[PDB]
Amino acid sequence: LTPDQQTLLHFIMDSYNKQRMPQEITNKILKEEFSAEENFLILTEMATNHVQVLVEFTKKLPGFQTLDHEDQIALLKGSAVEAMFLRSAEIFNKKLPSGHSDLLEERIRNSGISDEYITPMFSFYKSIGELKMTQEEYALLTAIVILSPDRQYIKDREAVEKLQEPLLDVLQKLCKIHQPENPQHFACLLGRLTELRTFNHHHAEMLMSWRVNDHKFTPLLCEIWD
Amino acid sequence: ENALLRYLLDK
Ligand SMILES: O=C(O)c1ccnc(N2CC(O)(c3ccc(OCc4c(-c5c(Cl)cccc5Cl)noc4C4CC4)cc3Cl)C2)c1
Repeated sequence: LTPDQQTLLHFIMDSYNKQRMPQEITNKILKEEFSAEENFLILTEMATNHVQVLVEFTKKLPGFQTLDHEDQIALLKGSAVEAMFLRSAEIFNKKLPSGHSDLLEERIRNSGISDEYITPMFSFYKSIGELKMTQEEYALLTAIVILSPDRQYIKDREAVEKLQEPLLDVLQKLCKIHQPENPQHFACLLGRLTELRTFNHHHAEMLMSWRVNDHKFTPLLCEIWD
Repeated sequence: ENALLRYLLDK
């Protein structure tokens, strides 16, 4: 209901496909060696790459550029982790052939990640598959995660919501025409928002586990995660 | 501090 939602819906979403991962990168998941070193390198190559397109996407969100600039940073540094997660779940659940699902998983398991963090991560990776989310549901959820006023180091959180709320209502509108036999779908998607938080907690520890054993990052990643 | 991020938002 209300295209004025669709003036931004479709608009949200040629932003979403506008860039995929370069296959100079994604075809290294196959062409290169399988060591905990190379495993970690590719993941870095891919997360860093994914930060770049993420920024591009975020900038094209209605009213984001209009925001305080001390918050535009805070929005990204807290949600980048979780946004990465969403876009790879998409990759694994739909089992997209450009993401190389079955192989990408194994690079991750031997990347020096504690099995303590490995496990709940694929508990999710599956968990989000059965929802069989549409791209609009993967896209809107990604924009909503970015536009999250509950992150840390935000001064004007009210303005952030003034831009999240439409896309929420657009999302809310969506789960009543695609799937109507169950009204409770819209707030099962919203539960994944909280699981990602639970993972954003675990991830900061994966980071230190890595930085501890000498695993290094890009200046971009080292900056978005300090 | 946090200036690599600002160059991607102004492109
Ligand atoms: O083929 C494509 O076009 C495509 C489409 C969508 N996503 C693509 N890649 C997978 C992607 O989501 C990704 C690429 C790299 C990546 O790095 C692993 C990682 C993670 C991580 C792990 Cl290990 C598991 C789940 C989620 C994350 Cl963020 N945390 O930190 C890091 C590191 C810098 C080294 C994590 C993810 Cl989720 C981006 C590729």
